Amino acid sequence: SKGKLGEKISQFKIVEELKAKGLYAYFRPIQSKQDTEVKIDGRRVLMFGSNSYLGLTTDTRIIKAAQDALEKYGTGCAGSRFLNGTLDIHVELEEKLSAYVGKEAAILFSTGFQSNLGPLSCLMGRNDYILLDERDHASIIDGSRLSFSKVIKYGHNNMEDLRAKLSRLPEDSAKLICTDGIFSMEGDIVNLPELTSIANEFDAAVMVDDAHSLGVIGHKGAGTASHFGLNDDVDLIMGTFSKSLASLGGFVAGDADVIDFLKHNARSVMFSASMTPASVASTLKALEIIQNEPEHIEKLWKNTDYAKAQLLDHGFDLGATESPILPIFIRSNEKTFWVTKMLQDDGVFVNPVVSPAVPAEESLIRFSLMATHTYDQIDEAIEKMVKVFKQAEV
Amino acid sequence: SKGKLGEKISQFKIVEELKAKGLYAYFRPIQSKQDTEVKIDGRRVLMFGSNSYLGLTTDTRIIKAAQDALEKYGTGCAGSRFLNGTLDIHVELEEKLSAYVGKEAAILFSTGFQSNLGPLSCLMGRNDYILLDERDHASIIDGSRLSFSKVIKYGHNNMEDLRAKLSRLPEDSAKLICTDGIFSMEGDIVNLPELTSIANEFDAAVMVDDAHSLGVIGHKGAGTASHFGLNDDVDLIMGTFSKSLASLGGFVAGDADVIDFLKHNARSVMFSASMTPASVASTLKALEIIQNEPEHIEKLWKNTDYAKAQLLDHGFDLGATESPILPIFIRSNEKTFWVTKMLQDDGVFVNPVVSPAVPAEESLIRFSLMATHTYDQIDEAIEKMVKVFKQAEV
Ligand SMILES: Cc1ncc(COP(=O)(O)O)c(CN[C@@H](CO)C(=O)O)c1O
Ligand SMILES: Cc1ncc(COP(=O)(O)O)c(CN[C@@H](CO)C(=O)O)c1O
Repeated sequence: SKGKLGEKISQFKIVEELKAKGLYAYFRPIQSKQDTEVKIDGRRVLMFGSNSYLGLTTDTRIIKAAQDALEKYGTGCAGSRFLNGTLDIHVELEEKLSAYVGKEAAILFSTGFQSNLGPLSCLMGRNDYILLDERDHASIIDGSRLSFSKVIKYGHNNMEDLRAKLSRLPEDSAKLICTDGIFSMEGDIVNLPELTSIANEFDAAVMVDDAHSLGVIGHKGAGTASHFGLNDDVDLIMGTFSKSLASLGGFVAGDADVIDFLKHNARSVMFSASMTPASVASTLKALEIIQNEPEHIEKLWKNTDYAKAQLLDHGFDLGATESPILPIFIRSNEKTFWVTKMLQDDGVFVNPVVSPAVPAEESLIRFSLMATHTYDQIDEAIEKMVKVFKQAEV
Repeated sequence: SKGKLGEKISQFKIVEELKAKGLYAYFRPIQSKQDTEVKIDGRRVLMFGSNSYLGLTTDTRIIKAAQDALEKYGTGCAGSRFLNGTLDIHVELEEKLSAYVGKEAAILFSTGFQSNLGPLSCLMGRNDYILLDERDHASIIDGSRLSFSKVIKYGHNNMEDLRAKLSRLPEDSAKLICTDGIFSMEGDIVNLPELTSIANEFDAAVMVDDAHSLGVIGHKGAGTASHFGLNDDVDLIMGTFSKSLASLGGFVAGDADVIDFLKHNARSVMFSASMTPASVASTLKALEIIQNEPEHIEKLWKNTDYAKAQLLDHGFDLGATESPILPIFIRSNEKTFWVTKMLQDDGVFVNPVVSPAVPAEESLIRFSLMATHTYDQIDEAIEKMVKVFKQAEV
């Protein structure tokens, strides 16, 4: 019955207002492969809103690996990994990820999101604590809320705040710090050296979420711990397959006893169907390519360095990024929506960040690079972005 | 750092004990398609532990649809639906599901699990209530814990307990009842007529989780509301693609305003990458097949009716199932583990249910039918199950 439910949703007007004003640009229906250009409503649009940092969703080798796994294994495993849903190829990918990130063991999840839910819900319990960077990804916050622990946020990359908060806690309790590696909104990197120094002082476990780091930073893309040389000071390395690795799913890697505990105790792996064979095989093949072919990462960073320089040169105001995510400040929600739609209508796809996710005054568009972008494409997008910012009067 | 973390996991011994005793049968690595027989360690094993109720993960049409979507769209969409991760085929599948279950609108999630997290986390808030059947799926409990509401469990299919609990609540609050349609442990069906009668009395929203109902009950498999004729008294119909529909993902369908609210407010859709093209296309093609070819559902039920009769005839003690899930009581955890492994070693795959998920005295194995099972296969499995139950002295 719907009386009260109708009242709950009644105040949510922003989408109808966007649509009525002709500004709506969420759920844009793409008609083609995710690529440097996509087709929307039959037209070509430059894609600067993706997470496919290495451009690999179109790699024919990866497509063929996925198609071959469909031929061999079918369309789905129809059960949790725990029961009837494990394949030899899941175990192969676990072994290969473990080797890549330098850990004993790994457990796959059917999404990145569920990869965070798993360890955050089941390791810290009553009388324990989880310490979260305040800008951590929503899946981290949610995973932590599924624990029976006390969840404490600390100031973004604020090591004094982290230390202070840890200091106040009872000695006779377990603690686990979870942080994004690269934070996607502003594209900045966690201060992992200090964070791990503090963790070691207070015997706190460390978990890093490398969604946006894998295939981006670290040796041959192996992530944030790798980037800093701090493999031995990070207990759990979490990643996703939906970004550089061009697929769907994620994993948590760590010590075999911890991973064994997780795979038998995390609700998000015991009570959710396993990754499809196609996604296992595309992740396996992408992981090979990222390591074997250094040009992908190199070109991603050439593009990043070029675009960033070109944006700064044109007088855009960028956030403190250290990654291929280039946040461009606009500082007005209305303007952010207008710019986003005007760019769409002129063939450029960027992602808006607006209230209530951030304050109006920090609203921005996020311009992300892929290895497969050309300098010409970047130049066209920036040309158009200059014109639109003027039309919008930013 | 790992001192306290090591202590947290130190008491979890059951897996090492199972392994050391040669009883361990979780995460069994399958080497073939999910089918009525699977290959494990090079040997053939009858599969009676699956959720693929219609046997469709091996359907060449569905495989080819998935392979063709890989060719056209690549291996992944590399973003949330909200941003750059929507395809025309996602929208097509939403429209087709909406039509199938008789609702205005639907929103896809990349897993069934996340499909429950979405609406349960974001519709009821502070000062509201979610009422859950105590045997609801873990994803429902978790989704509800992600809300800012008060979560109340009621006794399993206990309409008096539901009514009483609703009665005590403030009038000036929203309420939402969420139930599994078919409950998978015992295979029983919710008392949706009474539940909806109560909901209507207290103006509570109703959400049904049809993971195990779609492709099983209802007209042409359209689920629990369909089975009872109660489409108009159920606000939200949730389903998964990982069972009958032979894929990965799920959906929530309902009124367009509610669905519009969800797709912009549920963290599990805004902050998680979209379904892979292959899984969209396999779900689309399976949904066509389920409707167009009535033989699948018919044969599933012929098998169910045959197996159930054959088990009862051999003196097995079954749970109160109304579905293709046949729970077979053993009532000893040790025996449940032994039986499970002995059957595995003799070429029969069943799923154990043990403490702490249930009391020792209600421990059981779950024997699930698929449309593609033959009577000969059922007979072989039951023959073997008689021998093992004797060897184990149940
Ligand atoms: C009633 C119900 N609701 C939701 C889900 C979650 O769906 P998913 O497995 O597609 O994520 C399941 C999963 N059920 C299986 C895994 O697919 C399990 O082993 O629990 C379910 O049974
Ligand atoms: C740091 C971090 N950790 C975890 C996840 C979840 O991974 P998933 O999208 O593969 O489920 C994301 C998702 N990030 C994207 C969707 O892929 C988003 O729009 O939020 C992430 O950025």
